[PDB]
Amino acid sequence: MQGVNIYNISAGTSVDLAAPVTTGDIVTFFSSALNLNTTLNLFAENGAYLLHIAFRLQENVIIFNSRQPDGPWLVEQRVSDVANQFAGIDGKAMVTVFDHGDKYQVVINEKTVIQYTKQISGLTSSLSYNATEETSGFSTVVEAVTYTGLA
Amino acid sequence: MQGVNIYNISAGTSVDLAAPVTTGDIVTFFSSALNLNAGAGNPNNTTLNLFAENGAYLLHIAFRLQENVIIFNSRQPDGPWLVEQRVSDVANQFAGIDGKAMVTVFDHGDKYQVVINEKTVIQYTKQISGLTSSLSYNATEETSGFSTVVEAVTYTGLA
Repeated sequence: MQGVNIYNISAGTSVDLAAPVTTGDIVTFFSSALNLNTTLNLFAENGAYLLHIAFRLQENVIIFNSRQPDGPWLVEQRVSDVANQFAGIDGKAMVTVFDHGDKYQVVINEKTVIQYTKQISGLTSSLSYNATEETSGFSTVVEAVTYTGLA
Repeated sequence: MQGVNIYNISAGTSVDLAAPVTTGDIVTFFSSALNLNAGAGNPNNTTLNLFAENGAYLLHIAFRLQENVIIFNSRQPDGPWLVEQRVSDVANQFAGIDGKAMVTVFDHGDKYQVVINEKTVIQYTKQISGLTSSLSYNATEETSGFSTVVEAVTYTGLA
């Protein structure tokens, strides 16, 4: 049934989802810091990177990509100008990802930044937030709320 | 299309939704404070509301600390409160999270599902239908049990 699950993920760690994120489900990451490194990931149970999100502060670009458990990085999609996507909110931020089945729609705050057509499919059984335990643009701890069982 | 909208609602105010909330949509209220004790002598302030454009109270949520119960009810723009639904033991619904809280409302069409943090507390069958065009959070000036400012995030265009 439709449900809400709360998680706390400190940089450099991951969490196993009590309720998997599948088609029709949503997951939102909340940062209590926003100083513009940091990557948000959705994992398949076999260890595949369903969706990799890397905010490149030096290049000032947001990267999106997938990866097989024993394969390398695949075709990446990029969005230009990091600061622009978070434009509208200072000192904090949120990243939302909708699993639409054929693709993942990524939203930063209220702005949709990309309709990422999947390179790898499956259900998200875990998530992680690396900032390499160093924490960069986001707070050292990200709160992840998921809304599952929507379909 | 599927979107996300963020609102900042102070106690005693309301906001009109940029994107209405209808069947299949979700709204979540985040509180920075969680004091569930009658810290004065009037544990009735804490209320969350989903409004219909005609002013109807689609869903009225009232956290009653003194009686120690959570009430759910609706009301026509020109009528009185209707058939009240209640959930006893307020504090036990927020069990698992201290110093904060989350209240989520799912619009399923014929009902409203309310979840406090991770626990579903009621499948409230609608007494009034329609789409949510505005929301309000009352502590009517005062603080009540939640932070004097509630953040509201809506997920719309889901259907």
